[PDB]
Amino acid sequence: ENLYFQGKTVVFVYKDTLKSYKEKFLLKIEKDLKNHHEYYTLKLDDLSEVVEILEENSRICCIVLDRASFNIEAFHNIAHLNTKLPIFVASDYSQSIKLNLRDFNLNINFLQYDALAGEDSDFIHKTITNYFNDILPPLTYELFKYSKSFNSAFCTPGHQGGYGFQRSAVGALFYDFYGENIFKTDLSISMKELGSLLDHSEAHKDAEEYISKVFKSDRSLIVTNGTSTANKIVGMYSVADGDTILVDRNCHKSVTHLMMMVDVNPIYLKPTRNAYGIIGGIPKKEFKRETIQEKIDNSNIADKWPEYAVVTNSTYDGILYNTDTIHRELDVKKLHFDSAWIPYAIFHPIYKHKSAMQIEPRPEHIIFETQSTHKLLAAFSQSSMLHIKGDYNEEVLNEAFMLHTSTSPFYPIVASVETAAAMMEGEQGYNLIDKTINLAIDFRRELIKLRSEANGWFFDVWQPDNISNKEAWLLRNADKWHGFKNVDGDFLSLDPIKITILTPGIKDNDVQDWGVPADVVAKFLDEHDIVVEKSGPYSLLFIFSLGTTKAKSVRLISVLNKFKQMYDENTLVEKMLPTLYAEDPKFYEDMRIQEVSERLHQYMKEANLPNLMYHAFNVLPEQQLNPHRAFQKLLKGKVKKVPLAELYEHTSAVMILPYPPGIPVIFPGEKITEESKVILDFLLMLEKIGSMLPGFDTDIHGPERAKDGKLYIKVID
Amino acid sequence: ENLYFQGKTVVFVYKDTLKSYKEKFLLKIEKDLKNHHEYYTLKLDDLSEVVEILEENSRICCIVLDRASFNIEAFHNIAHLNTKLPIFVASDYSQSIKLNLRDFNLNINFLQYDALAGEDSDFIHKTITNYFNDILPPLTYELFKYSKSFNSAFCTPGHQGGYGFQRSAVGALFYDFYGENIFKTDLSISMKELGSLLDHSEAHKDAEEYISKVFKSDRSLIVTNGTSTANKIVGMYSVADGDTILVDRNCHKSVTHLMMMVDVNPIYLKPTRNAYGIIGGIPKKEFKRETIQEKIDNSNIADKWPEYAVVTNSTYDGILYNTDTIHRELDVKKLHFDSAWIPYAIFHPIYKHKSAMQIEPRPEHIIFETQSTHKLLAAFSQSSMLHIKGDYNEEVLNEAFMLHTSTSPFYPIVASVETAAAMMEGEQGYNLIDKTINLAIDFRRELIKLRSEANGWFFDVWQPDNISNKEAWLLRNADKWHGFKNVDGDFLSLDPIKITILTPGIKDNDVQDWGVPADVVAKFLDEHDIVVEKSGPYSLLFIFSLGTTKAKSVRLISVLNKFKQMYDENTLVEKMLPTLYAEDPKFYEDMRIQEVSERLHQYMKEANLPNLMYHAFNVLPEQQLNPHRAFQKLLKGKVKKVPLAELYEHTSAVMILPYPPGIPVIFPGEKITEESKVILDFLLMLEKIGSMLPGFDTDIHGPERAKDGKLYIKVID
Amino acid sequence: ENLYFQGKTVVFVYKDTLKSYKEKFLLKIEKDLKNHHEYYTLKLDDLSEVVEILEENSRICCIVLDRASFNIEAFHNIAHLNTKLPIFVASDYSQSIKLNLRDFNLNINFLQYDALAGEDSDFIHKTITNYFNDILPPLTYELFKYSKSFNSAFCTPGHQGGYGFQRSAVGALFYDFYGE
Repeated sequence: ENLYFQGKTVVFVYKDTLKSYKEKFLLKIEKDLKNHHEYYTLKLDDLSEVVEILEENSRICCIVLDRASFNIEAFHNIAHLNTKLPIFVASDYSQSIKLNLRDFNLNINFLQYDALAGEDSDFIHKTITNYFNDILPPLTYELFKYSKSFNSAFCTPGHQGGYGFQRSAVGALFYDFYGENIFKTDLSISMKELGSLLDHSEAHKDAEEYISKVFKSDRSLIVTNGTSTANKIVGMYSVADGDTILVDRNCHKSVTHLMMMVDVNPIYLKPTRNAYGIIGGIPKKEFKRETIQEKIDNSNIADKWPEYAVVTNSTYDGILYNTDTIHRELDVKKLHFDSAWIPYAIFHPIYKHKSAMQIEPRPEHIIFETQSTHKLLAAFSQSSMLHIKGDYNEEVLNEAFMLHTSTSPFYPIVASVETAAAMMEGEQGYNLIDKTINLAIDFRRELIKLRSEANGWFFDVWQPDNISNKEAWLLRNADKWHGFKNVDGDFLSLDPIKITILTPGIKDNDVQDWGVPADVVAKFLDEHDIVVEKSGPYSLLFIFSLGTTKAKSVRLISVLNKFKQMYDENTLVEKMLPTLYAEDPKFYEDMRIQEVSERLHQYMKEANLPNLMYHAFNVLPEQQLNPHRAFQKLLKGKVKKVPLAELYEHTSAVMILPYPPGIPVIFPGEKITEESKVILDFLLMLEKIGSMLPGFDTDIHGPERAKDGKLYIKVID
Repeated sequence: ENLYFQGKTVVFVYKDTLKSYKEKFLLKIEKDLKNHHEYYTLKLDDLSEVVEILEENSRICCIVLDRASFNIEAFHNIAHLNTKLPIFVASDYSQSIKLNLRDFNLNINFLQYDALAGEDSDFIHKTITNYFNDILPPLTYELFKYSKSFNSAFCTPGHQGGYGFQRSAVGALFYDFYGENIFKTDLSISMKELGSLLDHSEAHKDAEEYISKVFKSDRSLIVTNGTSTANKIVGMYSVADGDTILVDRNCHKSVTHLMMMVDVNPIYLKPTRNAYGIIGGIPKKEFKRETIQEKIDNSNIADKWPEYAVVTNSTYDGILYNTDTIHRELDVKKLHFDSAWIPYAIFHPIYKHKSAMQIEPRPEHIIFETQSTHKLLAAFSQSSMLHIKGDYNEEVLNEAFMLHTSTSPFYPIVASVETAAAMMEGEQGYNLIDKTINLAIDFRRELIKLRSEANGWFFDVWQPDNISNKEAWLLRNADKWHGFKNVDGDFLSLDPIKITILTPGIKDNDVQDWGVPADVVAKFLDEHDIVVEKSGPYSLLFIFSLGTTKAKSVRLISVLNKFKQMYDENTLVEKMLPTLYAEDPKFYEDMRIQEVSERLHQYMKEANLPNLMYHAFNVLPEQQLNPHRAFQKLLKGKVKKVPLAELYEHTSAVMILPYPPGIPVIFPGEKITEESKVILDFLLMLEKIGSMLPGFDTDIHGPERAKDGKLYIKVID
Repeated sequence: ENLYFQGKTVVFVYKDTLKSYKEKFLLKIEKDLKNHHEYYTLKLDDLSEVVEILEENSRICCIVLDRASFNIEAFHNIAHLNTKLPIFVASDYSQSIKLNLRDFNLNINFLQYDALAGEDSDFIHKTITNYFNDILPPLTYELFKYSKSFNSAFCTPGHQGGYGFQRSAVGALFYDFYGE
């Protein structure tokens, strides 16, 4: 009923050179399907074409085939693509079934050639509208259905289903741009038929339970203000001010944000990295009981054994921890994986024992997985899931949920995250991830195959050498490709779908004589309309998601080796990078691409930046004061602003966040000493290097550029 | 360029009986406007019709009139409706201008009757597409423009502009339902052309500054997780754990939520109310220096004079404080109005000195106004503004902003709140509020005019007797209509647009012999598809917003006196309230509406509920422990669960929230004693009364209904 | 849903010599009602004609009238003929209600002259299909609904929903005569 695809197509596939009366039959119900309830139609010669189309277009919503075109193979493939898809086999009184389908569960019905044709046309339409109703998840379906009502409300939201946008001109332009339905599904608790999110009521409860069942979770919660909010919910549930928490040193901005409002003391788990500035794994040693007890003794406050653990898995650049090996070693009852970058983890075999929800909670221990559903699944931004496992307290976590969830949640986002769960439900999800995985691996192999053919220099991939078999490849001490120190046997895996491209300039995780900085590649990808996830000094991160077709990757390939063409060409910066040229044409007057690149590479070789960034994040500065209490001193006022140089031997009042590499260097309350001088040297270097060449800049969040230009940091008391 | 209204109409208005060659001229450019760039057209007889249409339809985007139809009046009225609206006056070489337009600034150009007609059609199209570009606010326009690009991205969000929803069927149904553009404008910071929200960069800054200028604010911040989040931002900026805060006792759920994670002690400002359970104003006395200093001495913890003040203005039911009179009396430097229910306040004269932003911050004192833009303007849910005033610290509030704002904000919501500012910009906003105000007053006057004619009983309005003049009427001690105690001269105003309907049953703010409970009216409004904002035991709240047409109010009128018709009819509960009847037809077998209603009224008269609710919220229970520390005890575990009866003499661990009236009764950490026995009596009464009649229920958030049904509350230690 | 009169007619009655933009409004939703879900339309000059027609034809299933043509008498008579019959009054931002209707229980909704016309056309269609569902008695409605299912039965009666009449010629003539 009025809820269906945009391009509703029904695929007629009967073998060409049918009988005359069977052709008239299938065409009568084709016209009938068109002229009643506005369908679209394809005609094909065999079912093999349909399975091709289904892997690209999913707005086909029925298959009616003459029995001649019946194919055992296609039905096996259609089975593994869409079990609910309506199928119709038209046959006369002559032929019985193929036995393969006894077991196979498709939505097959059988028509007989006869007088009644428009009857079948109505029969087909019904089983289609059933298919359309029976594919939305509960709350989404409920929400969508409500939209079609006409309610005449005197309540919130104030736009009251769109009527408020119509009164003004700019309102009308906004309304038309975004579409009727987004406003008609913008409801509040004042429309009681859906219940509440914070209450987990009629519709919402059904949605929350659905998601939990889908992700193999004991209990799941939907969050409409990003994983940043989900992380804080977990914390304020697990942690009361006073006890100690175990923190991944390479954690999200939001982890610190949580620490900053509860009087809690962290010990950080020292992770590895390479000269590229790629986040590595926390070695197993750090998780051991003895390492924890010792680090507690050495911390300043350090109440006792941590009640709370937060480890980011996977890393931004796609390294995966074995979650089984971690839980075996971590005797912390509230341990929380920040799995923002792997909501798909639980749906593919290659991630066996690499997602939180895969482990059985140890007796009276609680597991938390926070996932950013929008980050790598199909959902609206700000939409996130909170999966928990084991014995838990609804009475108190509901309050922790209420602490951060708004009282007027935006229902389309609620629907969107539930719908993303329904996308992953069943072997539907497996194929969805399998595609993006196979595509990524193809891009990896296709790029090194180009490196072989390539003359002179060429790009490279941050991956093992042998990637023949399709797995999340395991890092090994032996191989120097990852550039990490002391990695354990069978602990770290590489996520195939996260492709890090490497530009010449890093030999043995240190500086290089000749190179080509990544910044001059990123800009060239930007000139040719390509958006990169992250750009290192010599690396480049592309994330192949379920929204990445092979065509996109061919575009990426073609522009990439074109950059080499135009760089070996040594074309003018004007003709090659017009945006960079336009920033200062006086400076780039007759400059060519090689001059610009080599001058940037020279200044990094002169600054000795790679191993500076190495030793900067490989030391951990003396923690003087609780991040919470450091922020509190900002409020209370006891803090003074002194230049970056004078940060030495003082206690930082705010977080410092340099780009590159886009990683917290120091948290609020920590202090730099002789031991941790490395980080301040790296910072002061970023200043000089960030100025020199126009168009290539540096940023450090936390300090303040004054009138005089000098950058002061606020230090405590 | 490809950004325009849906029904782009251009109004031709030339006086009937034109000249033959002038007729053909205007028609040649009408056809040209239709067949090129797909315009729609109206023809009218005089400009007076146009001003009528413009006040109902704002997708007319040009007016081309023959000079005969020129009207001095209409052009003054069109001026006060849309100055940017393109106007075209076609005239021959015969007539000079009317002088009125010297002052008036319309978008008038002048055409001359001649050969070149299609030229003018192109000239008209340009000045229209200029109008379409020049009405969106900066970030919204920038966001909308980006949608039209084709970027081939390998970044977040994972749906990558919608391409991820296409791979699956349920994805496609979700994608089609909501529309292409909502996904193409779902961006991240990874597309650097817009900058960041938390950074307040190129596009965002322009939007943030625009809003601040629009609402007459020193500095404004946009919030994408509701005012609930905005409130917490304000708090964690203004408050460090240890000092005391001044709280409106009738505050939002979110105010407490803020208190629960900062170690802060509140003193509550006792507000008034009536038997109906309508939230009243805090009397001026409570704000005085002596009342504050005294209540501090009397509190348990009470560090010192509060650094932070939070008062909710307006009330849920539309009572307004004089913000000037408050700031004069409250020597608290960080004072924060929770103006969720009045984002429109600053745009209409009747709210003079009733909004925060209207007062000059006292030297070194900071003012905060948090507004729920979605609550009573045209914006998406979760969208809220944070307006501040005076000397402030960006370096620290940026951290407070970052503490609660997600790292991946949903850009359409960002755009939506900025667009809502642009809707209010200029006298555009004045007329928008003036309409909803005049409509409200009309509904009020027409309803009491119906009460006069009405036979026997009828509804009433919670308003003064004399409402002849169009003002925010001021409450007076003398008049018994508001039922409040000790109201000050010129302190409390009634917001016209918030209509509270009253059903018989409350005589002199106490019980009544005969009545008709509001619940049996709400259900009847629900049966007839009408959504109420809030329902009291004998009241009903309709909020007339800018999304409320007169047709809605006539629908509301017609169903209302129909309820009286069917109640005086004494129709069967089956035929009158089928949903209620269906819940238990065994019980309502042959019951009529009067029996059901009178039995409910009798049980409230027997329970003595109205004055029970009165004395419940008019006492304030002994605060035993900080709300923060009470919640912390849940985490730490020191808490036991005992039934509601046994809450007496114990310290509550969680907030209790009864419906009715939908107001916090006790906060975490407070304790009931003999003095505050009233509230627990009211609670235990709500149990008995909530059971008895089927379909009419009661709810109390905070306790827990067990297996046996009995409701335990968790009490501390 | 697919259960309705044969001649589904919707009576537009707006006073001749309407305003130009109000004429286009009611006609835009008249065409919209025709071309989507196949309605039939009458145009009349006053409501007095409608009460005449209702006492002869009961396949009119909605009345959408401009507020000019509002009539106190006809609404009292329509009340005593069909309380459930959908009524729609289109009016601009100018006029409040006549008090007679306070007591009278019709199926009146109110439209406002504005941009959104096809929206109202969808709003009208919904309140009509509600009227069509809400007039059959329980068992009749249940029986009628079942007919629209496709069940593939192996039970009694032996004709199994008509399929048995199709196999023979005389069967087909009997089936066609009496109807699916």
